[PDB]
Amino acid sequence: AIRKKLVIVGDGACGKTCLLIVNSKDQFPEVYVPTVFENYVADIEVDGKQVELALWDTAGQEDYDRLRPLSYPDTDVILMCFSIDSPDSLENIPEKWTPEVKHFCPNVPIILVGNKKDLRNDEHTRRELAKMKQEPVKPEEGRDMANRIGAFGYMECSPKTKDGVREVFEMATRAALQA
Ligand SMILES: Nc1nc2c(ncn2[C@@H]2O[C@H](COP(=O)(O)OP(=O)(O)O)[C@@H](O)[C@H]2O)c(=O)[nH]1
Ligand SMILES: [Mg+2]
Repeated sequence: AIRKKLVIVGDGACGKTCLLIVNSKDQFPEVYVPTVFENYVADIEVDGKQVELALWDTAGQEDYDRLRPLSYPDTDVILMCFSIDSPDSLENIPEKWTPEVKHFCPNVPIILVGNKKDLRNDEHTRRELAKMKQEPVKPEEGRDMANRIGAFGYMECSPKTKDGVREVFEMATRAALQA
């Protein structure tokens, strides 16, 4: 079986840990974990061959900036996340996450992931953003950002509803196999 390492990065509260949990497990207890602290793998078949993906979670808050690069050695694919309910998290993609990953993971493919797709049409989300004259991220803004940062692709998903999640890991596997 082919062995590849995936790392997930992005602002806090954007759904990173949930994305890793929903694709790897059938049940998760009632506990909040900042990062997956157990060895989670994704077993994916692509083009008629079996790939095993080690999934490495990170903490996006600034207090962790100094220790986060311990997760980067020998990465084969990056999932770089923002949340569709947070325009601020999208702004941090070119400003923080892109230069950090390009430094520690040179030439490693990046999948830009717009998480929490279910909140784009959520009434409560729309009201909370609207009160500050904001709105959910539009798909065209994510495509534009993937062009700006040189990502391998842009995908949207919801760890909550599961929509789009399998496709994220399949494209990440395809990307990891190119090099
Ligand atoms: N509505 C919605 N909430 C989500 C989704 N994914 C995660 N969440 C919630 O967002 C919060 C943060 O998720 P988490 O995975 O801990 O984010 P992380 O800080 O990036 O690891 C939690 O309350 C999750 O239950 C989603 O697709 N839709
Ligand atoms: Mg987390």
